[PDB]
Amino acid sequence: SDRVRSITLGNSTITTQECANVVVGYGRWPTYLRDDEATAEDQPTQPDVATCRFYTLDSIKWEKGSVGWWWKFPEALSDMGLFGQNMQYHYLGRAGYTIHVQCNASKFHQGCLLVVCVPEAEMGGAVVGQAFSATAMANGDKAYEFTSATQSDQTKVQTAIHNAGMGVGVGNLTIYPHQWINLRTNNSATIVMPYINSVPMDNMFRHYNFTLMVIPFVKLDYADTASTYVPITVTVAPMCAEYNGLRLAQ
Amino acid sequence: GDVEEAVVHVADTMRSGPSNSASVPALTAVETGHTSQVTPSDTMQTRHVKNYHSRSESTVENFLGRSACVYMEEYKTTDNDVNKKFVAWPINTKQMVQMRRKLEMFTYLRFDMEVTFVITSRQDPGTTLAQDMPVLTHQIMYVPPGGPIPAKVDDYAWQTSTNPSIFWTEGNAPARMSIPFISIGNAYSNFYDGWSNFDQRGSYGYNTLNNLGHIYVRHVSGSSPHPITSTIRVYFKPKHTRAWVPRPPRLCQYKKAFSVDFTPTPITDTRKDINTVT
Amino acid sequence: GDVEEAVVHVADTMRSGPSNSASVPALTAVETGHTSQVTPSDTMQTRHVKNYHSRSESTVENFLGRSACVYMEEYKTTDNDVNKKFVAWPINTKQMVQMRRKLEMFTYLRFDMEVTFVITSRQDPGTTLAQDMPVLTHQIMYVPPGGPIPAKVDDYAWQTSTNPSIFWTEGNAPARMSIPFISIGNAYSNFYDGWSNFDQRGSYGYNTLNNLGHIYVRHVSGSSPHPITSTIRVYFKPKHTRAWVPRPPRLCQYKKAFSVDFTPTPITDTRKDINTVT
Amino acid sequence: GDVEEAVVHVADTMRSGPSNSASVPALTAVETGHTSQVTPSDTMQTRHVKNYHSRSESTVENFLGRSACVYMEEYKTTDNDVNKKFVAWPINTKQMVQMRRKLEMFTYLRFDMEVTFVITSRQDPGTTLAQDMPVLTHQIMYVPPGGPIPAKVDDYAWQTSTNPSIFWTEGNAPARMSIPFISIGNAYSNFYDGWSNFDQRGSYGYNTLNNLGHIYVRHVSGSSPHPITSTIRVYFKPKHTRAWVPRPPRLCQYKKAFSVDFTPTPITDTRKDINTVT
Amino acid sequence: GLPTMNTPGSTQFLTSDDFQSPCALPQFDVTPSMNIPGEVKNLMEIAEVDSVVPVNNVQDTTDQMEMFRIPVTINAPLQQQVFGLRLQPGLDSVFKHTLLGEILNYYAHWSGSMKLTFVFCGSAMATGKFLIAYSPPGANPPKTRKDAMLGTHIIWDIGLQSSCVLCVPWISQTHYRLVQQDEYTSAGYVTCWYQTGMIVPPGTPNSSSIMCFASACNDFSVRMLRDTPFISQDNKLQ
Amino acid sequence: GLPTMNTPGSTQFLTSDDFQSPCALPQFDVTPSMNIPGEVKNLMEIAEVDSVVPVNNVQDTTDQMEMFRIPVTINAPLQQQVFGLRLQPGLDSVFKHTLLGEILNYYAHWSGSMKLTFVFCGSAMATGKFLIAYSPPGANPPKTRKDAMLGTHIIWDIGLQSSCVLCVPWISQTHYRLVQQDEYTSAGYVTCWYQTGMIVPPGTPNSSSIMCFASACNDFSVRMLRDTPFISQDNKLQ
Amino acid sequence: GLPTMNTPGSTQFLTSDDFQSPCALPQFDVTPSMNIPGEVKNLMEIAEVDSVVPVNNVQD
Amino acid sequence: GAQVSTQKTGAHEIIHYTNINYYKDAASNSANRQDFTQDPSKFTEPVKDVMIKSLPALN
Amino acid sequence: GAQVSTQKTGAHEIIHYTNINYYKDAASNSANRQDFTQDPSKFTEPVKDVMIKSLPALN
Amino acid sequence: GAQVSTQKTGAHEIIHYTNINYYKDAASNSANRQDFTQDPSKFTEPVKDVMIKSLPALN
Ligand SMILES: CN1CCN(Cc2ccc(NCc3ccc(C(F)(F)F)cc3)cc2)CC1
Ligand SMILES: CN1CCN(Cc2ccc(NCc3ccc(C(F)(F)F)cc3)cc2)CC1
Ligand SMILES: CN1CCN(Cc2ccc(NCc3ccc(C(F)(F)F)cc3)cc2)CC1
Ligand SMILES: CCCCCCCCCCCCCC(=O)O
Ligand SMILES: CCCCCCCCCCCCCC(=O)O
Ligand SMILES: CCCCCCCCCCCCCC(=O)O
Repeated sequence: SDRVRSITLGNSTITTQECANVVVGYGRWPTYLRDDEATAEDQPTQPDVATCRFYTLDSIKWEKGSVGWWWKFPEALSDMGLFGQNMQYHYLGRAGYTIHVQCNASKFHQGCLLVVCVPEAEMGGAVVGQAFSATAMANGDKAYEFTSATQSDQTKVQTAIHNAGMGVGVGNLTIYPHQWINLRTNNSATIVMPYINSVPMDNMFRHYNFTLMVIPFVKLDYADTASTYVPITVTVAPMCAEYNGLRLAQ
Repeated sequence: GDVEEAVVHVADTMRSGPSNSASVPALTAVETGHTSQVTPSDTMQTRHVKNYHSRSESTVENFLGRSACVYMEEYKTTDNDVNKKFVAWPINTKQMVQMRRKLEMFTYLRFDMEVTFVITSRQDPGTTLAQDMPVLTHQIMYVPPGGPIPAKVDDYAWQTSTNPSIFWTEGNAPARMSIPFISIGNAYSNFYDGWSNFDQRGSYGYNTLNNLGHIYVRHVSGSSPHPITSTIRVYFKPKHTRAWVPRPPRLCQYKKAFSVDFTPTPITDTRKDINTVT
Repeated sequence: GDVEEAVVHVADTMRSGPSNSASVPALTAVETGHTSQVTPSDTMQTRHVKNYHSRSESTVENFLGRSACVYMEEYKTTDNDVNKKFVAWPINTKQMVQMRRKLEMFTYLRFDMEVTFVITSRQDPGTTLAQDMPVLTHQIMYVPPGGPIPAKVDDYAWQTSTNPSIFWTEGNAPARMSIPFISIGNAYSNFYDGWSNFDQRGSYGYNTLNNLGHIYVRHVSGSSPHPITSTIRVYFKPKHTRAWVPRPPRLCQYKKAFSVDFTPTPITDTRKDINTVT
Repeated sequence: GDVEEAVVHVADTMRSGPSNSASVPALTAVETGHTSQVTPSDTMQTRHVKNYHSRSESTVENFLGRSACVYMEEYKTTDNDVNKKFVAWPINTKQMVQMRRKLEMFTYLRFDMEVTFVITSRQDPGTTLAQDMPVLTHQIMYVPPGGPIPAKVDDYAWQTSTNPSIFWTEGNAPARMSIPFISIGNAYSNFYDGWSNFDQRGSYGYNTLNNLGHIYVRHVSGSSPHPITSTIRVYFKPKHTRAWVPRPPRLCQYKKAFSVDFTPTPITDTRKDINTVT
Repeated sequence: GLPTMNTPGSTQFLTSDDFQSPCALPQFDVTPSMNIPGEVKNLMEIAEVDSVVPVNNVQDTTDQMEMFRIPVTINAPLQQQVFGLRLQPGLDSVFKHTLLGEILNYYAHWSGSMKLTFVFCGSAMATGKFLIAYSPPGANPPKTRKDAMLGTHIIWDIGLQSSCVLCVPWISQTHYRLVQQDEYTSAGYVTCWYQTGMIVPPGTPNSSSIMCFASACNDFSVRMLRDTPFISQDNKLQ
Repeated sequence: GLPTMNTPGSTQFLTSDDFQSPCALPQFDVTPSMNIPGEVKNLMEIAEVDSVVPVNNVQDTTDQMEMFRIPVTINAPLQQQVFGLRLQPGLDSVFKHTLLGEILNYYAHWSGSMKLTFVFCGSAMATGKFLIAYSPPGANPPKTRKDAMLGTHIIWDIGLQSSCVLCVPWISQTHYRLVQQDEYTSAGYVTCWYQTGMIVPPGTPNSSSIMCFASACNDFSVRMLRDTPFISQDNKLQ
Repeated sequence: GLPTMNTPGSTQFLTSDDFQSPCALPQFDVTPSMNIPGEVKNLMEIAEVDSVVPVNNVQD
Repeated sequence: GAQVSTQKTGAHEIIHYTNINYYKDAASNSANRQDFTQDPSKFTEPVKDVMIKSLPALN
Repeated sequence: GAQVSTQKTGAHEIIHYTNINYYKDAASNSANRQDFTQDPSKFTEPVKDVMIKSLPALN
Repeated sequence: GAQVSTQKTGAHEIIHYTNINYYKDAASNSANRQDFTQDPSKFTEPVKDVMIKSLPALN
C-alpha cells in the first residue's frame, strides 16, 4: 500500500497510516550550498542531527467557526532546541524545511483544509498608511488567526480571510506548493520546501523566508457526538542546515 | 566562413475508440496537490487532429518585452520657485499600476533594461504670448546612490564627469539607452517580507531594497521671457528576462506607492442564483 | 556561399492557311457553361507573330498592392468638449468607396497589412493668433477587442504596457508599421450571408464578423493658448495577398458603411437606336 | 579571409584547515615599506570559493573614459561692446573642479582626445520681443600658438585657410571631433615643480607648460533686430589612455585656476570619543 | 559618404520594436547567476495549474467564503439541477478572477480544451451519483436532465476516489475564440444534475458541499497581447 | 541610395558612448613613446597600498597630527578597550579620506576582504599583548572583551616584529555592498582590547602610541563609476 | 559612425513603394492556411469569362 | 544570407538586385510581386467531361 | 560575424534574416524572443512518487 | 578588414561583435577598453630582496 508513509530525521520519526503523496517544493530537494555559488569565505558550521530533527509546535483547536491560521518561519522555530541557539549565535543561515500537519477525525465528520507555503508573504496593515510592529504578525510559536470581517484596529494586520492579507484572491493560492486535508480520505499533509531566496544566505532574524497558512475551505460539521473540537498539530524539521558568521548571541 | 547558421507546436489529438476496462483515468485525488493530466481522448471518442498552434506569444520574454510608461513630471523653464524648474525622481517601478501588476506576477526577476525618454513642451497661457525662441535642449542626469545631488538648475553638479548623461534637442527622435543588470543580489525582488534592522524594527517591506538612485532633468540654458512648461515620460522595456516563483495576480486596487496596503474586496461579481445562465 | 541566386509571355500566334474540313471550331454550345477556347488562327488565315507581352501588372498582388486611404478625422489640442480632443475609430474597410469596391471583388482574402499614418496640423482662425509653440507630438494607440478604452485625453489608459503604440513628432517622415494576418478564421470575409444568433435573429451581414478593435489618437501633452486642429489619415496596403471566389463588381452607389443597401440603377446608358454607331 | 578573430577574474579562496607551526604569516614589519600580502586563508579556516568578480570597470581607460565639461561661456549676437560678441578661451583643464581632480590623481598622462560641443540659444528679455529669425549658424575656430587672433566678430582672421574650423547649424546633433597627442614632450604633465627662467625666476608651476592655443566662437552672420544670447559647453573625453606615478587625491578645495594655492583643512571629521561606534 | 534615403517610419518610437542601443555603463560586471528553484518560462505553465472556482454567486452571500461551496441535501427532488454556468472563461463572472481567467484577460484570442475537476467534501459514509454534462452552443440551454444528457457528459460515482474530471473538448467552427466572447463565438453551457441522490446513515450531517477546479489542457494557447481592464487608477500613486 | 530608417536615440549625445569621429589634424606625427617608470593600469593597484588611518578623532584634537596615534598607558584597568570603530570604508569618517576610501568614493558598489595592520611605536624594552576582534553585523556591538572574543580575532604579541595584520574576511549575504552603506548592508565592527597589559622597566616613558594601516586584499573590486561628493565649487575658477 | 549622405526623395511617402517595416505584434502565430476552392491569381482569369452584353439600348 | 534575383526589363534590349531581411517576422518582408503563374481553367472549363474545340460541342 | 536564422511564418504556406552586433556590451543586443522551450512539470506534478493517470490515484 | 571579438557578458549564463575602421588616423578609432592586465607589484613590493610571507620579515 502507498497510503502509509514513514519519515526519519535525526533522532525523531514520523509515521502516518492514512496519508496522501508527498509534495516536493518545486521539484527540488534540499541540498547544501555549492562551492561555485557561495560568497562568504569562512568555513560554514553543519550541525547535522542536532538541528535537523522534527520539532512539534503548540496545538490549536478547530471549531465550527474557525477561519484559519498562519505561522511565519523561521521565527516560529527561533526559540526551539539547538536550532534557536545556532540562529542566535550566527549572522548568516540557510536551511530547507519539511512541514507535516496532523488532523484526524472519525468517519462521520466532514471538512476540508488547505495547507500552503507562501514564500515572501508580505502583508499590509489594517489602516492603510499606518505602520505595525513586529508583533502583529510573528510572536514566536503562537498561531495568528484570520478574521471573517474586515479588520479595524490600526495596530494589527488586515485579517480579511477572502483576501488572505495580501490583496489577492484566496482561491488562487493553489499556485504555491500545497496539499489538501480532506477528512474523507486524509489525515495529514507533508510538504518539502527547499531554500528559496534571491541570495545564497540571509539572516534568519530579519527576513521571513516563507509563511505557512491553514484555511478551512469547508467548515467542520458533525452531529450527535461527544467530541466538540478537532485539534490540529504542526511539525517542522530543518534540512541541510548550515550557518556562518559567529558573533555574540542575540 | 563569414556566416553562422543558427517550431514546438502544441500536442496533437490521437484517435480513440470505445473502451471498457478497469483503467479509470477520470477519477483522481486532488488531495495530493497534483493536477490531473487527462486529455479529451481519455474520456470520449476523438478523431485524429494535427495541431499547428504554438505558444510563442505566451513566453515571459514576449509578455514583459513591451515598453511601458513608469513616470511623468513637469518642469518650467523659468519660475520664481527654484524647486519647480527641475525634476528629481527616485527610481522605482511601483508608481504606475499596469506595469506594477505585470511585474508583480513573479517574485524574482533578472533582466536587462532599455530606457526611452519622451519630452514635449508647451507655452503657458498669459496676457502676452508674442516671442521668438530657438529650439530647446534638455539634459538627463543619472546619479547612483551616494553621489552629489544638485540643489538648483544652475548648480555645479550638472558638470558630470563620471555620472552618465544625455543631451537631447527637440524635434529629433526620442532618446534611448540600455542598462545592464545592476542589482547587488542575484535577482531583483518585487517583494521582501522582512525588516531593515536586525531586531525586527524600522522600515518594512520592499521599500528596504530600493537603492537604485535618482534621475534629474533640466533645461540646459533655455530661459524664455515668458514661462514654458515641459513634460518628460520614462519608458522601461525589460530584455533577456528570467523569472521565478510565480504568484497570483493582485485583486485589490493599489493605494500606496511603497506598501501593500489595500482595502478588502469581494471575490467576484454576483448573479441572480446558482442556476441562472441567461 | 553567402549568396543564393533565386518571364511568362502571353501565347503566340501560329500561321494558318486555307482549310476545308468537317471540323468546326466556330460552332459551340454555351448551354454547357463552358467558355469557348477558339483563337483567331481557327477562323481566318494568320501570320506567325512572336508576342512578348506579359500579364505581370494584372496579378492580384500588384492590383491590391497600393496604399489607399481608409479613414480621416480631426481632433483639437484644446477645447471645452472632452470628446472633441481625441479620436476613436472602430477598424473597418467599408468607410471609403474606392478601396471598398476594390476589396469587394473577391469573397475571401488573406494578406499581411502595412499601415501608414499621415498627420497635419493647422491653427484655427481667431481674433488673436500671435503665439509661439514648440513642435507637437502625437500618440497612436491600438486597443484589441475587450481592452480598456480611454474616456478623456489625460486618462490612465494612455500608459500602454501591452497595447502597441507609436509616438511621432511633426516634421519627420510619416509613421509606418506592419501587421500580420490576425483573423480568427482561415481568411477574411468581405461578405457574410448569415445572422448572429442561432435562431436567425439579431445582426445580419458582414457587421457580425467585424471585431478588429479600435484606434485612438491624441496630442501627447500639447495644450496651446489658442486652439490648434490636427487631421490624421490612415492608409492600408495589403501584402502577400491571396484571393478566392471572385464576384462581379458593384454597380450601385454605396449608401451605408455597414450594409449592402442600395437603390435600383439602370444597367447602362442609352443610345438613339440599335443601329446608331456615330 | 576577410575577418580576423581577436576574462581575468579576481583570485579565488582556497580551503584552509587548522594549523600549528613555526610559520607566522600574520607578523611582518612595515618599516621595509612593503605591504603585506596575507590573505584570509592564512589566519583562519576558510572554505573553497570560486570567485567570478572582475576588475574591468576599474581600469584607467574606463575611469577616465567619460566626457566631462571643461568650460562654458556666453556671447551675444548683437551688442554695443565688441568684445562681448565672441569668445576667446586659452585651452586648459584646470577650470572645472571635478575633471581637474580626476586628472590630478596621476603625474603624467598620454592620451588622444575627443571633443564635443553643445550650443544653445535664448532670446534676451525686453519690452518688444516680436521678431522672426531663421536658424542660426556658429563657427568654432582653433588657433595653435603664435597664430593670428581675431579682434572683432567680422575680422579677416575668420577666413581660416590652415586653422581647422567647424560650422554648425542649430537643431542638429552636437559637433564632435578627435585630436591626437599633441604635446612636445613624451607625456602631458599635470604638475611642474620648476621655474621658467634658468636663474630660478619668473613663472612657477604648471602654468609654464600650458601652450595649447586658443579657441574662438562666433555667430557666422546672424544679427537679429533684438539681442540673442548663446552658450557653448566644451566636453573632453580621453581615449587610449596611459598614466604614470599616481599621487594622493587632493583634500583642500581649489581656489585658483593656475596655482596650487589652498587653505589648511582638517584631516577628517570628529566623533565623541575613540570608543564611540553608535 | 554612402548614398542613402530615409523611408517612412524613421524617428518613430514603437513600443514593441527590437533594436540595439548603446550601453551607458560600459564593461559593467553583472552578478553571477544562481539557479533559484521554480523557474517559469511560459505563462501557460501557470495557466495549467488548478484553482478554486467561485460558483456560488447567489447575490446574497453575506460571507465571501460561501462562494466556493455548492450546497447539497439528502432528500432531493428526483433529477434536480445542482448548478449551471456559461462557458466564458474570460468574461463570465465565475471564471473572471480565477488563476486561468486572469491570464486570459491579458490576451484577446484563446483556443484549446479545458478541465473541470469536482471534489466531494462530505462525510466518509455519504454516497451518491451525479451527472455532469457539457452542452455545445445552441439556441436554448438545457432545462432538464433528459435534455442535458444528450450532450457530452460523464457519470460521477462518489467513493474512495473523492474527485472526478470533465474534459470540455474544443468544439468550434473557428481555430480561435475571442476572450470578449459574443453570440458569434459562444461556447456553450455546463450543468450538473442529481443522478441517484445523496444517502447518509444515522448520525451524520444532512448537508454537504462540493468544490470545482478549473485549468487548461496541454493543447491550450493564447494570442494578441492586450492590457487587462481589471486594474485602473485615477491619480499618480504616492 | 540604400534605404534606411532612423531608430530612437539618433542625434543624442551620451557621455559614455564609443564612436569613431573624424580627425582634425590629419597625418599628425605624435612624439615617440618612452617607458616612464611607475606605470599604473588599474586603480586597484593604488587601492592595495597601505595608508595611515586617523583613528583618534576625539573632537578635541587641538593638534591635527594627534589624530594618527592611539594612546596607551602602563597600569591599565584589566581588559580595557583601546579603540572601536564601524567598518564602513566609504562612509565612516575614519576611512573616508584614506587612500582606500578616496578610491571607493568614486564608485557605488564594493566587495572583497580588507587588511588592517597595526604597528607598535613604543620603546624597545616595552612589552604587551593585545586582542583585536572583528564582529560581523548584529543587533548590538560588543561592550566587553568576553563579548568581543566570540567573533573573529587574533592575539597580537609585541616583540622583534613590530607589526601584525588582521584580515577582515568578506562575510556578507550579497555579492556586493553599497558604498553609501545602510542598515541593510551593514558590515560590523572592529575593536581592540588589552590582553595582558603593557609593562615597562625603570627609566622609560609611561605612555606609547599605535598606528593603523588600511588596504585591500587581492580579491577586492568596485563597480558603478559615480561622482565623488567631497569636492565642489560655487563659481568658475579664475 | 559610417559616413553617409541623404539623396533626394528621403522621408517621402510613395503609395507604390516596397520597403520593410517593423512588426508591431512580434512572434504572432497566424492561423493555418486552408485551400479554399476557387483561388484566383490574376484578374485576366476573370476577364476571360463570358458575360451578357446589353446591346439593345434603344433609349425607350 | 543575401538573395540575388533578376529584375523586370525589356524583351530583347546588370539586371540583378540584392535583398536582405532585417526583421525576425516574415510579415515585415517586402511584397513578393515577382510571381506570374496563372491558370484560367478553373473558371473557363469547369465541365466534367473534357470537350475538344474541333469536335462539335454536342453529339 | 553575421548570424543567419529563420523567421516566424505559417504552418504549411526566403524566411531568413541576418543580424550583426555593433556594440561591445551584451546588454545592447536585441531581445532573444526566439526561445520556445517550456516544462510545466515543476508546477503540475510536484509529487515525490510518480503517479500514472490510468491507475487509481490512491491504492 | 573586419575584426570579430567577444563582448562582455556573465560568468556561466552570439556574444560576438564586428568592428571596422573608416578613417585613416588611428586617433579616430574607438576606445580600447577591453584590456584587463594589471600588476600591483611595482607599488606593493618595491623592495630589493624578495621577502616570503611565511618567514619572518626580519631575521
Ligand atoms: C523595484 N524594481 C526593481 C528592479 N529595478 C530594475 C531596474 C534597474 C535599473 C534601472 N535603471 C533605469 C535607468 C535610470 C537612469 C539611467 C540614466 F539615464 F541615468 F543613464 C538609465 C537607466 C531600471 C530598472 C526596477 C525597480
Ligand atoms: C473588413 N476588413 C476585414 C479584413 N481586415 C484586415 C485588417 C486586419 C487588421 C488591420 N489592422 C490595422 C492596424 C490597426 C492598428 C494598428 C496599431 F497602430 F494599433 F498598431 C496597426 C494596424 C487592418 C486590416 C480589414 C477589414
Ligand atoms: C593641462 N592639460 C594638459 C593636457 N592637455 C591635453 C589636451 C591637448 C589638446 C586638446 N585640444 C582640444 C581641442 C581644441 C580645439 C580643437 C579645434 F576645434 F580647434 F579643432 C580641437 C580640440 C585638449 C586637451 C589638456 C590640458
Ligand atoms: C540586422 C542585419 C543587418 C545587416 C547589415 C548589412 C549586411 C552586412 C553583412 C554583409 C552581407 C552578408 C549577409 C549574409 O551573410 O547573408
Ligand atoms: C561596428 C560594426 C560595423 C559593421 C558594418 C556592417 C558590416 C560590414 C562587414 C560585412 C559583414 C561581415 C561581418 C563579419 O565578418 O562577420
Ligand atoms: C570607408 C569604408 C566603408 C566601409 C563600408 C562597409 C563595409 C563594406 C565592405 C564589407 C566588409 C568587408 C571589409 C573588409 O574587407 O575588411
